[PDB]
Amino acid sequence: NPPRIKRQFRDPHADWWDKQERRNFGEPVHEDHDILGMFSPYEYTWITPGKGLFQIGLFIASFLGLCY
Amino acid sequence: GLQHYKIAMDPALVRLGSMISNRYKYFRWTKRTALVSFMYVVVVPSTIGYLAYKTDGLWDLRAKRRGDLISER
Amino acid sequence: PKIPYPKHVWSPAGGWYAQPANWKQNTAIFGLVIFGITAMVWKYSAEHEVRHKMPEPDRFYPSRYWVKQIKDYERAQKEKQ
Amino acid sequence: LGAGSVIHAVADNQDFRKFGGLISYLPLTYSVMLIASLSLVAFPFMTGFYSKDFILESAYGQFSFSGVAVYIIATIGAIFTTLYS
Amino acid sequence: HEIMIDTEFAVPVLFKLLPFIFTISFSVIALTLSELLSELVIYFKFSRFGYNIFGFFNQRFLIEFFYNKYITNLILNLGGQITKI
Amino acid sequence: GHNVEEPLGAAFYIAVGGIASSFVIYNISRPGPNGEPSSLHKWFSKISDYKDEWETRNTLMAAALEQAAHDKHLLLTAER
Amino acid sequence: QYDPPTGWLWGVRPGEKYQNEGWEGPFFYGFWGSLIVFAIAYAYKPDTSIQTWALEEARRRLEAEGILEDPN
Amino acid sequence: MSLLYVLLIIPIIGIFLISTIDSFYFFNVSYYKKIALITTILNLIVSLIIYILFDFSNNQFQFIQENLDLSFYDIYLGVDGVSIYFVLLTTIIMPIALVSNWNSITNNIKSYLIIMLLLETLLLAVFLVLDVLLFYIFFESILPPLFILIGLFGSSNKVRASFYIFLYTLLGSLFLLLSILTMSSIVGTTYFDVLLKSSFEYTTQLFLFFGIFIAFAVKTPVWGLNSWLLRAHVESPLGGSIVLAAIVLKLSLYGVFRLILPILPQASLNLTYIVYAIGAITVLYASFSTLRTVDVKELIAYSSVAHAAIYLMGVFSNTIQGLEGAILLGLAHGFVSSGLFICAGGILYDRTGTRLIYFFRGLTQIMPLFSLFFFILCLGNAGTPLTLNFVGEFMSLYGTLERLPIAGMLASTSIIFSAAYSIYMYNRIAFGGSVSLYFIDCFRDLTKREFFILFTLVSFTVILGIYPSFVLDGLHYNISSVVYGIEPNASYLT
Amino acid sequence: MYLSIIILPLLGSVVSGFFGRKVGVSGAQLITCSSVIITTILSIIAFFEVGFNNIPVTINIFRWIDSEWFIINWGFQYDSLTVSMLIPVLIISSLVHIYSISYMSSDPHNQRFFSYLSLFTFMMIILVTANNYLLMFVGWEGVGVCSYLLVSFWFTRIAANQSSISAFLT
Amino acid sequence: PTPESEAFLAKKPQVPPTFDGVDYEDNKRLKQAQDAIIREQWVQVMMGRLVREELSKCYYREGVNHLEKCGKLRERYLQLLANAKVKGYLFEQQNYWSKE
Amino acid sequence: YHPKDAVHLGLKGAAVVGGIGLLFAAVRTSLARKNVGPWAIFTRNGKLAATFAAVGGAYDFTRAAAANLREKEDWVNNGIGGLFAGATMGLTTGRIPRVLGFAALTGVVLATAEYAGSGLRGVFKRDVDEYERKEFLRKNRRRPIEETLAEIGEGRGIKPPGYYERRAQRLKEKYGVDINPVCADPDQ
Ligand SMILES: CCCCCCCCCCCCO[C@@H]1O[C@H](CO)[C@@H](O[C@H]2O[C@H](CO)[C@@H](O)[C@H](O)[C@H]2O)[C@H](O)[C@H]1O
Ligand SMILES: CCCCCCCCCCCCO[C@@H]1O[C@H](CO)[C@@H](O[C@H]2O[C@H](CO)[C@@H](O)[C@H](O)[C@H]2O)[C@H](O)[C@H]1O
Repeated sequence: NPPRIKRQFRDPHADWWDKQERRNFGEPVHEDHDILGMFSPYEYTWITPGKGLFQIGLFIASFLGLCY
Repeated sequence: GLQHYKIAMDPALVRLGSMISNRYKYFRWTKRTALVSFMYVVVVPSTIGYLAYKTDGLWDLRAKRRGDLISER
Repeated sequence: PKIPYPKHVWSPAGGWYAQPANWKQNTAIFGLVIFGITAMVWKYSAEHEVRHKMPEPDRFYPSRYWVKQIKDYERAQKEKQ
Repeated sequence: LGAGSVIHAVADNQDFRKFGGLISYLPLTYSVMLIASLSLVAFPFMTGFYSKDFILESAYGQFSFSGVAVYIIATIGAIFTTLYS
Repeated sequence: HEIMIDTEFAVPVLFKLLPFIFTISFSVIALTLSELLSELVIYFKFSRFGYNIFGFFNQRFLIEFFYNKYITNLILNLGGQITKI
Repeated sequence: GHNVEEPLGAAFYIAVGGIASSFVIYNISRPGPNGEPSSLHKWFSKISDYKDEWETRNTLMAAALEQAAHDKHLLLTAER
Repeated sequence: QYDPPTGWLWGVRPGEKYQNEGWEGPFFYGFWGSLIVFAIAYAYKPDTSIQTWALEEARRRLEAEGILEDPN
Repeated sequence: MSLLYVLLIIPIIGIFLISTIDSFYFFNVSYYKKIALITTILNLIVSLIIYILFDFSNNQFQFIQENLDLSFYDIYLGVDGVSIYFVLLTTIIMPIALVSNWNSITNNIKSYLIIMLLLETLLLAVFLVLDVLLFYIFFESILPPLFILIGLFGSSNKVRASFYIFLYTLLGSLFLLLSILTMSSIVGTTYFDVLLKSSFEYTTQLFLFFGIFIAFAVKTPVWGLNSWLLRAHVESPLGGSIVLAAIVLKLSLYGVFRLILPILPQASLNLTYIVYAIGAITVLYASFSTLRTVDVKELIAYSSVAHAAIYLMGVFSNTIQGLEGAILLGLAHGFVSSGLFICAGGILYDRTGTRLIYFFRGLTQIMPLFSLFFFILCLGNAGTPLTLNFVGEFMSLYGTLERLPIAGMLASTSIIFSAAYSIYMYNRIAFGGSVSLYFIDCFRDLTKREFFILFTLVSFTVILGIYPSFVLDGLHYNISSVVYGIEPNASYLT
Repeated sequence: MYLSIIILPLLGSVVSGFFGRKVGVSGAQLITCSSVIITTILSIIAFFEVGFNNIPVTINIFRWIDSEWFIINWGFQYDSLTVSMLIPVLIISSLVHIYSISYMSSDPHNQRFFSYLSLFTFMMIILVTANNYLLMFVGWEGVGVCSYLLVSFWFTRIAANQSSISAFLT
Repeated sequence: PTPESEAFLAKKPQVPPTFDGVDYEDNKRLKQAQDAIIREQWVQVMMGRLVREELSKCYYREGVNHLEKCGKLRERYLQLLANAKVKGYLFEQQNYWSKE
Repeated sequence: YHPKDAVHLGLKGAAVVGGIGLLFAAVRTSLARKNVGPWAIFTRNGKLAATFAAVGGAYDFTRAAAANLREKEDWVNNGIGGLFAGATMGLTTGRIPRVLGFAALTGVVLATAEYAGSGLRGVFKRDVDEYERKEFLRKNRRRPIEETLAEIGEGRGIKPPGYYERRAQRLKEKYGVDINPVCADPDQ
């Protein structure tokens, strides 16, 4: 089994046999191929999930502070 | 049967499907599989059944007006 | 630049860039068949619309010209003294 | 529709970072789009002034805490609206 | 519940008019920052405090990130667990 | 330009002829101002009358199958 | 400038015509024709719905009360 | 002779003619196919004649023949407003089942046609017989010809698939046999009119329920138990898959209006919470795993499990609305599941020879007509208004909620998750990129055969979704005799 | 008239969608646009007629769902709130069609686009003119289908596919 | 009252909607009992349908003043909504209940 | 009831069941294909006899114990002794899944055998007229309303005459609120 890495992270400029999905013809596929493809839920890489809970926590506190 | 059109059958994808169709031959009883096999089959349906038992005929909204109560029991 | 497309593909909505030569004649024919269906639907409404209030005798209300319930009222109201 | 015209007028590009000038090239679009932004911000005597600002004053009009809170909250919403416009 | 009479008479002129002042104040401020003093915003973007506040809003309160990862991808793995295990 | 023309097609006529046929048949089969059904309507209700013919046949069968319900108990529950 | 309309309907190339396979005969005359004849006859079928019956009585019960107006 | 026996004898006459024409001629197989299709047209013609003469508010069985020559096992054929539409669905479906698979069989064509003509007889019988032991006889005679319909005309995993349906359906049906045998011994017969009179003691009804439900949970099928369907409804030929899903799946839906609702009411009432828990789980677990299915035909089969749960919860609501919505959703699934097996197992598998969804993409670009019908079928499977499927779900869910409000709320998740699997499959095959690169050459769009069976099936779904009273008027009076209950000022009148 | 407002946007869509071959790109554009234009005048008239005279309009055509206690009609009611909603709906639909005669001028598929536009207008009319909550739900779902069909109009863009699934399931 | 239609004779129950004093082994009488209970319950629910249709017209006739002018129709409709449901006969067939 | 000495009875099963398994090991040695000797019955096939002894002793003891604990005699105890028997069955094979699987398979049989009645000996005879018993249950078509209410209960759409007045009482006793629905009509 290959690593479970989404093809959203592959290069959008390589010599892919299938440019739309970023795949070469006989390449091995992870068993989770259905949901690793270009038409699958997106991976957001702006911040780590732990830090986001903090920042959305800060917005909530300020909103409560304005309410108070 | 009928001859189909030419398909670039992918050696990779064919064996992926051949993996899935034959997958069950390799399932084993481990500590991990029992945990999932116990939660989905027993806990979650038992939990649903308990709520279904305790709320049976508990509430009726039919014709109920103000001054009357939704609870039937 | 117009996209290259396969010419063997048949599509009810034309496909790519499809305009026939006779399109004005086809368009005209479709206009009448629409206008005929709408006319049947209008005669239906005229005879099945239901109002509990009746329009004033003097204010603009072009429905008074085609709806039976209203027209029967004003015809009856046009009988007094 | 106004912002639809500016996207078409260039390359079907959509990014603000690569648009500039274009006030002389698109005289009608800017005015009409500024017709819209003046009412979007509810500039006095626009179509938005008679609706958007009545909710703000009717919010404070309902003399309750929740009414006052949403006045303050929606007022901040107004100021950031004027900002991105 | 009605508030029309109060909103017509009770509200003071300050809160009745306040959105106009804010719009006329921050508009000239925004034009000045966007054109006259085109350096303050970059200090903000390239401050670390502003680098984070900027990316919190550009990323839409991180809502999509959380839904897609915690809600949507949970359902796909639940479906996988039921199918495989 | 070109001169490849398009016939309106059979689908156009079946759809229009379908719409015409429904309105024509529906208007024909209406009962009327007050009662007075059509000759076809009088024919239809006549053929499928069965005023008591199902009730008379089902009553006999229920009686006999009740009777053999009793008779099978009697024969299968006899003293050894 | 618009291109000419095109396409092989049923995959029939512009030279030849659709060859009848066999099904077309009974499916178009028997299968569909049975449904049109069913639809035409369904109009004259009498209505034995429980509602048409229950409405006529239930109107007469309400007519005794002031709830519905009686013509007589 | 009765007119309900004419429905049975015509397919029997058709089997005789297919086997005795080659004796009047090396005759062509085309003439084998025409005879079988004409003879399923006649059954449809007769069945509509029966429907014109039906009486929509009669509480006696209709089209009965007085036998008065009693034996041990006698066929009694009656039609009722709760069974009429199941018969009509059978007779409309079986011609499309033949036309759908017209060029795809290619070998053993006589045997194929003789099995389907045999199947139509047995499935017509199961709705027409007036005994519960007679019901069981035909409910299980369909089992041998289906073992052979899959092993002769099935796909690669056909052998295991044919063993699964036969053995699961045999096992589950033998717990129903024990309960039928108990009812007959207590009452003396299994003729409907004598059973519905009789009221069993609570404990006996609690043990007849355990036995009729084991069977129907095996034959719904519920989630824990559906491993035969994911094999049989996929490895089978296209015509086999249409009958199995549209008609065979409903044998237990119509078998609850006969075997449970009128003769075991106290058990049905006190055990409903167990049914609803099972039904809620199969609405979720089946919906979750219909997302992750890489076989297109298997994805359609898994959809049927989630649909069947909604109608099973409707038939256990003790409400007039969930009972009629259950029949409507049974009919609705019949037309729509038929079309999606026609799309999956009969068009893509005809052109690609594969069912893996990895090879498909952007089929709208070269088959616009397939895309149009595939999307309408996919939206009915998603329970979208203007289709008969939406009405069946709305009324099924309402009764589930009025009876036990918590399970209906978990059943209503279907609204969200049926839409998620249906759109995701449609978007992956028709949309979702460009024409896939695994397609070495181009693929023709729909043939005139493929267009007109999809068009026929889609038309039934819409017109019945606009005017469901075409089916509701027959159901109201007859359904009104399987409800159990009283209201305080309306009961025990003087 | 009132039941003609409902029907015209529907009819134009049928011609443009299943008959785009026959009328062509221009033929579809005229019928789709003009049919929606006509509906807009009919609804300007209905505003003065219903609102400015306080005369609600009822029509009932046939049953949809007829079970005991549950009778939902294929019926419509024009009241003060109804006619207010139609005026923005029909003008903005009427003008966006005219706008689109030039915006989509280079697109390969105009008969499909203008069909979806007419179809969308029909569904908002159904949504705001129903008698009951359940026929309201036909337009509520109908506009949902029409949105998915138009966020995904260029179905060859995977981004467009993702956003249409998101519109649909949310 | 409205004249009783000809179609309203072949389906008019001839029997009181009860099971008291009804021999069950007499199938015709038992089936007619069953039919007599089904039709009373159905007339009761169609009585609500008609009152609800009148209420609807009263609502659109009076508009703002619906809250005062349509209450008698409201009262009748809300009584039928709890008094009438189609519950079948199966319970009444299998149980005997008396006033005492 | 009369308490029973669990340890005594438990040994009896060990000797009864183990005694039979000792005869099975005797078959194994007699059919041995080599010159294994007489004492091989206790060395080569001893584990065969031990597992019978283990299973027999667990079952009768655990059942007799569970009989004492619940102070009742019924089909249930034949279950508890059954599960503890299959539990001991799987202890030999050393696999955890077989411990649960054997116990489930073992205990479900023994409960099913008992609850269904003793079939393998003489089935219990009620000694009553079968024609009367069968005919009563065929013609017992109606029941007293009170009888059905006990099993199902009033409610869930079973609203017997007087349900509202009783419901008034039930709600008043529990919630403590007087029921007084609104007239919903401004006149009378
Ligand atoms: C769509 C399906 C809808 C039906 C299913 C859900 C129905 C839910 C009905 C809830 C209300 C039923 O009736 C309601 O009982 C709850 C019981 O806690 C009471 O709730 C109250 O209980 C206590 C008193 O005991 C109060 O102090 C407390 O403030 C509040 O929780 C309400 O006073 C009563 O009105
Ligand atoms: C309870 C039993 C099970 C129930 C299901 C019954 C299924 C019955 C299947 C149909 C009967 C057998 O069907 C029979 O198939 C054989 C296959 O060799 C056919 O026999 C023929 O097949 C092909 C057909 O082209 C010929 O080339 C070949 O020369 C000849 O043997 C018979 O013409 C057909 O009648």
